[PDB]
Amino acid sequence: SGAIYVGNYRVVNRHLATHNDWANLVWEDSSRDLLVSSTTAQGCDTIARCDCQTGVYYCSSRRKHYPVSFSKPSLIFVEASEYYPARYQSHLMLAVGHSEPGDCGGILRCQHGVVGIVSTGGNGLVGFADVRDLLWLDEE
Ligand SMILES: [Zn+2]
Repeated sequence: SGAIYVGNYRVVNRHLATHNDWANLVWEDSSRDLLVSSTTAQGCDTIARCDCQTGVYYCSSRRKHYPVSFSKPSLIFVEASEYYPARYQSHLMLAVGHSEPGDCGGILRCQHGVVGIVSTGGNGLVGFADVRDLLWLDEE
């Protein structure tokens, strides 16, 4: 589990979105596994605006933050998980690391702020849903 709180936005994995998230929906995209809902309270997370490929992510299944190199946000074939079939997922970045379903929502951060959240796992890779192209999170 986990979310990003930026401005009056809450960013979660689409597959973990709550009724309240859907009842306050701003934007959602199944192909990215992202959903954004509106918040009453100001969030303080800063979204990275950069093309970093090194950062640190939180892995709830190990109670650890791991430094990782990660790939460029891309359209990748993801094998079936407990929450999605085998499919193509867009705006996805991979690293070598541990990721189990419960780890979805863990933050990947770089020197510029939050890069994205854990979205995929398996076969020794961790996949992150990028948010750095969502420039509107910074405004409105
Ligand atoms: Zn960065």
